[PDB]
Parts: sequence; structure tokens; C-alpha cells
Amino acid sequence: GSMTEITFKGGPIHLKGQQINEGDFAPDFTVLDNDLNQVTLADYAGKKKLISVVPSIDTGVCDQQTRKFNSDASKEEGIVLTISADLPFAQKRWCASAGLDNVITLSDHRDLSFGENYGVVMEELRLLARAVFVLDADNKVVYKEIVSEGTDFPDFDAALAAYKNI
Amino acid sequence: TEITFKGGPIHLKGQQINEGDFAPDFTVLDNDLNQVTLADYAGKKKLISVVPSIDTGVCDQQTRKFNSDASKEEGIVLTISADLPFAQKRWCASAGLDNVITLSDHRDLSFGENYGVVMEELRLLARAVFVLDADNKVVYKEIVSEGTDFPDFDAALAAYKNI
Amino acid sequence: TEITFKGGPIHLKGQQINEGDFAPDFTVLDNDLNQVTLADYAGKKKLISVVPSIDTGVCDQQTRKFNSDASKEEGIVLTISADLPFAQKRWCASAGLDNVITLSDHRDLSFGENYGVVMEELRLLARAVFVLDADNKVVYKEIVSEGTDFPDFDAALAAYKNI
Amino acid sequence: TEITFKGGPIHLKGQQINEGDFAPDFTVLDNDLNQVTLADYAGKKKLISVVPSIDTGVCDQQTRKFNSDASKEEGIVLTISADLPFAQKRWCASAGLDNVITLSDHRDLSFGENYGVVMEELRLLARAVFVLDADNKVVYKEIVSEGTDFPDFDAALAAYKNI
Repeated sequence: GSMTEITFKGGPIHLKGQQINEGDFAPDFTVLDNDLNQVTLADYAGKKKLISVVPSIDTGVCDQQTRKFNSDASKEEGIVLTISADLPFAQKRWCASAGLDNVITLSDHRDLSFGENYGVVMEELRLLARAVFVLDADNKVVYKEIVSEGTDFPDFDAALAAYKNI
Repeated sequence: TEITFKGGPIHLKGQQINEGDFAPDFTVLDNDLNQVTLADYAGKKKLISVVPSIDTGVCDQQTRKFNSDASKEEGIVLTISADLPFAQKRWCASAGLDNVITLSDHRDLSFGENYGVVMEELRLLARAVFVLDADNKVVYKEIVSEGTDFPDFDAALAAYKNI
Repeated sequence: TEITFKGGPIHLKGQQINEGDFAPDFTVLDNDLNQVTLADYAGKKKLISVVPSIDTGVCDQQTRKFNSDASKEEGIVLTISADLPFAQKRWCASAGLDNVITLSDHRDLSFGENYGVVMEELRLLARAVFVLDADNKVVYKEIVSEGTDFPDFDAALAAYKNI
Repeated sequence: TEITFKGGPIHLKGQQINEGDFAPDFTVLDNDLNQVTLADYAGKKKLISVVPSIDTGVCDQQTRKFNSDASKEEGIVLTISADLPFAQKRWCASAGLDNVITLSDHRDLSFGENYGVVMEELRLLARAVFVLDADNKVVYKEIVSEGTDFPDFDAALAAYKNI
């Protein structure tokens, strides 16, 4: 948009953090796994990544996005990461109810390290903006979408195509 | 202001509030993201149950027990945590309850900072209980020593009933 | 044996190495402070990328490009600088890349002095690239004329691919 | 003359300085590679915190603690290490610290040699603290016996505040 880059439920929202564009290298980040272990970029060294960023896996749109990317992306080939400001406890409980023990869900709630490094903090809400970044094994950002209106879905096919084409 | 969580040292951040003080105002969010403050419950006694996260077993049970055992004809039972509003909402729906107030301090830590229960290292609220009379005077306080232990239910429920 | 750095003249110190020479041995530190020498990579061709400091932007990009673009199936890509082992360890963690060897010449300048690439006024290594064959014959050399400029990536990568 | 680092013997090199002595001069580098000397801090008391490398955990914590605990309206807190200035500069930026002085001794070991805190086997500076008054008298010194241990923060802070 003209004042802020995106909206959430139609309300203008300011994105905070470093801007990252296609062609840039991936910044580092420090996030928490479902058991509170620190996880950083280097833990996925040597792999291509599809990073699906969601406002809250406890909402319907985010839930479906996590499911579809995990189902549609080849996990034999690279790594699908879901990152949000949900507490690790909500992510853990979501994976258990879904009966999905193959799905990686990481929490940026404590420092917003991921959000500030990738330019996807929704500042008025302290949630991460709906977004998708595809990284190759050299951590080149080959694809980025920040969804314009955060209650809409991301373009799934374009991100899957970018991940597959690596 | 020195507790442990899982035996690790945790520093508590924010204003110290003791028994006999008047309780400060704060702004948190309801399950639909509306702002709610202390003043929204003016004129009522409160049992304020603070938990690290209702998605854990100890916090879940503490929440259910205070809400089941405490009279709500007589006063208000608030549960405040740094869980996102969406998790507290799903949690009420899973429990099958329309009678439990859950409020989220995740955005600003307004409540945690005003009551001195921010666990700085974790960005979670410390397990605790404050009982406020209808004048917002703090008549009872407990900050649990080890944050993965239960608070003293009986003493807190007594302080609330006895107002 | 003279270059410029940000346009200022700099004197290179150490033994001059030319194409057609056999590369001298040297002792440097790995990210855990174990000693490493050139003999530790015996039998393989090498691209040795030399940078003033991987904590600057040009050195960071040079380091990423040689590591992604050179094949690591039948050769080795070494990055050598006067950065402390701790900065190179942090640097490789920050970037998150797989299989990137960085080695520190901070203690002795054993590599810098053996290859003629010590910027004497600064005690940093000059931006340079040496490509060695599997018998350690030097088949390509560039010491970048202005140290803040990029090296010629394609020339260095073509010499390495040709072995 | 002798300390341990991770339990192995380390020899200290340089001039021995004791409490009561006046402070030797030095030339070290700030984050932009400007030369800094004792004279740049004339008129002030100084807490000089010396660390093996701000890229390791204990040194990072030592640096933050001295900086937040010592009054900076009253005197100067210096951190000196053999890290390249580019690593010090990166460390301040990534930690978000506007107001922390880090100085690099990597080029000459000017500071290390003049203050007797060079760890000879490592070309790193020994973990140490010197406190100087405005006359540059050294009123307090500790060289930590095992270099992975923290200094005595309180004893250094008291000596600094007592000037």
C-alpha cells in the first residue's frame, strides 16, 4: 500500500524489520522448537527451505497453509518450516491434535528474531505477517511473497514451483 | 523477585506489588482482540490467576480449578498469560466452557510489568495469584517459588471467599 | 608487491608465489583452534580464497560465491584470513551454509608470509585467489590490485574447473 | 606470569603492571580503524575490561555486565581484545549497543605487551580488569587465574565507584 505495505482484516498494518528481497541472502534467526530448544538457520545447513510464515496456527487460514505446504512440498528433497509468534506450547499442542508428527513448527515469540530479520513483524499486532520465502541450499532467497491482505491465502503454486525448481 | 523455572534462575521484571497495596491498571486483550482493562471489572472482587501458558498441564489445571471452586455470583476470576488470544480462545472451546475469562498480555506485557511477574528470560508470565477486594486492594498474593509447581489453591480461594 | 587499499598504497610482505611454483606448506587454525596445514588436504585440487575480513561485505560475498559456484565433488575451497577463529566460527553459523571451510592465520601469519599476501600496514591478508592442482602446483593467481574490489570470480573458477 | 585456560598452562607475555603503578600508554584501534591512545580518555577514571574474544560466551557476558553496572556519567568503560575491529563492530551492531566502547589490539599487541596480559600460546589477551583513576594510577587489577572463569565483578566495580 501507500502508507504501510499490507492490511490485516482490512486494517492498515506496518511491517517492521529488515527488508529482504528475492536475490538477497537469507539472514540468520534464532527461534524456539516445541520443546524450547533454540533453533537457528544453521540447523538446516545444506538444504533448500520453504519457510511458511503465519500470524497464528490457531486460526483457520494459517492452519490450512501449514497443512498444504507440508503435504504438497517434497520433504524427501528439502525442509518445510513454519514460523509464527504462537508460544511453543500452542505449536506443540497443534501438531499433537493434528496427529502430524512430521511437521516443523518454530516459535519466534520471545525475541521476534526471525520477524525483525526478515521484515515481517506486524507492528500493531505483535504477530508475524503471512509470508513465504524460498531459500536454496546456498541460502539465496529465490522467492518471496508477503501476502497483501493477511487473511488471504498465499500463492501456493508459485512458492511450490520455486521450491521444486531449485 | 527471584524464582526458578525447571530449577533455572529466573529474574522477575516489573513493578513489585505487595499485600496491602492498591492494584495498578493494565491493558490486555480478550479472545477477540478487544482491549480490556482493570476498570472493566470496577466494583467487583477479583481472583487473578496468572500462568505461564494454558497450553501446559499445570496451567490448564490451575485455570480449571480456580474457575470451578470460586464463586462467580460473588466476584470475578481472571486468568492472564502471554498465550496469544487465539490459543486462549481455542482452549476455552476445547474445554467446552463459556464461563472462563481468559486475557492475553502477549502484546505489551502491560499486566506483567505492572504486577512484577514477567519472567525476563522466557517472555512468559510467572505463575502467581493476586486476590483483589472490590476496592482493588491486594488482600493476598503468591508468586510460586518453582514455576512448574502448583500455587496454594486453598489459601487463595479462602482470601477470595472471605472478602 | 604493492597494491592499494581504499586507494592508499600498501606493501605486501612475505615470499612471492608465481604461477608454475609448487605451493608452500603453512599452519593455520580451524574454527575449534586445531592446527591445520596444507598437507591435511593432500591429493585434491584447491581454490584458496584470501580475504581481508569475512566481517566486511566484499569478503562475505566473495566467500559465499566461491563456495556455491565451485564444485566440491573433486576439490576443496579454502577461505583464509586474519579473522580470529571465533569470528570465522560465528560467521559460518550466521550464514548457515554447509561444508564451508574457514581457517585463521591470526596467530603466526604462516600462510600470509608463505604466500606473500600480508598487508604490512594493517596486519590483514590481501584479497587474493590461488588455484592449486592436485600436486599443489599453482595454476592461477590473482592478488586484487585495489583490495576493496571483487576478485575475478570467473577466471579463478575456470582455472579450478580445468584441473 | 602464569595462568590456565581450560586447565592448560598459559604463559603471560609483556610488562608486569601492579596496583600503585602508573598506567602505560597504548595504541589500539576503534571500530572504524581510527587509532586510539590513553590520551583520548584524559581526565576520566577508567574501567578497562580485557577479554580473550567478544565472540565467546564468557567475554560477551563480561562486556555487557561491566557496561550496564558501571556508571558512565562518571568515567569510561573500555573493552580491549585481540578481535579484529570488524568483529567488534559487528558485535555492537548485532547486540544493538549504541554506547559500548570496544577497542582492537590485534595489529601490534600494544596494549597487551604494555600491560602483561598477552596469552603467549594463543595471541589472545588474558581475561583481566584494570581500574585507573584520573591520574592514571592503577588502583585495582585482577588477572583471572583460570581464563574461562568470570572476573570478580564486584571488587572491580567498588574500586571504580570509590574513585
